[PDB]
Amino acid sequence: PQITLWQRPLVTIKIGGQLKEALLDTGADDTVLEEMSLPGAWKPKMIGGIGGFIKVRQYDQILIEICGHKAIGTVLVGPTPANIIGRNLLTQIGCTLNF
Amino acid sequence: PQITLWQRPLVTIKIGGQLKEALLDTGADDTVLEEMSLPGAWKPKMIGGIGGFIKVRQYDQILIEICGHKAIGTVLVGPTPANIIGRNLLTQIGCTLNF
Ligand SMILES: CC(C)c1nc(CN(C)C(=O)N[C@H](C(=O)N[C@@H](Cc2ccccc2)C[C@H](O)[C@H](Cc2ccccc2)NC(=O)OCc2cncs2)C(C)C)cs1
Repeated sequence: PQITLWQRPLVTIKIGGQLKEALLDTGADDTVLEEMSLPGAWKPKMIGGIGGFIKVRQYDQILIEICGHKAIGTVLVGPTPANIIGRNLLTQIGCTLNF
Repeated sequence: PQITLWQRPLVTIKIGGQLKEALLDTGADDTVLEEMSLPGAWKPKMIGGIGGFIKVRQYDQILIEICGHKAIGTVLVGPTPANIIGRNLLTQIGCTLNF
């Protein structure tokens, strides 16, 4: 679909068998989700944004379904104030910015 | 134009007579630019991001030209690690996410 921006671009994602809402975030290189249950191995990593950095857990090759599209990629888990779907995954579902 | 996301969505903006590059950021409610010279009055404000928060200066109704489109709106200036064009201005140039 086409999503205009007067409102936060929140979409429904299914990951690890759970349903969550997250922001389609063109300004994020990576995808970061609030503390959640994920299967597999994971290396600790650190990500930063406005305000500073957060310690997070990097899980590689996770399957995720965004607003209906599937993609596989890296998902970071941590105390993020908001679930963010970053470019690593937006490219996969073929998301583009248009004006 | 249409902008895909394999690379950071950096565009050229002209604001306060100066040229800068900034990120089209659907994940940002507001537009925050690095320490720069702006004319007019401004109230102090505080914004937060992934790693916490930053203190910035809020300037209202600033004219800005993004990748060729003009818009008027609020611009915050501060020690942001990156110039971000948020939804307040992206709506103005008619930007939409499409997949
Ligand atoms: C509380 C919560 C439910 C929400 N609040 C808001 C409102 N807020 C605060 C914002 O929009 N705030 C913006 C912001 O930081 N947005 C963020 C999402 C977010 C929202 C709330 C809390 C934490 C993170 C999302 C933005 O795309 C920023 C922009 C950016 C890029 C480089 C350097 C600095 C900044 N990106 C990131 O923080 O990316 C982190 C990464 C992802 N992959 C790798 S690092 C500011 C720039 C204005 C939306 S959702």
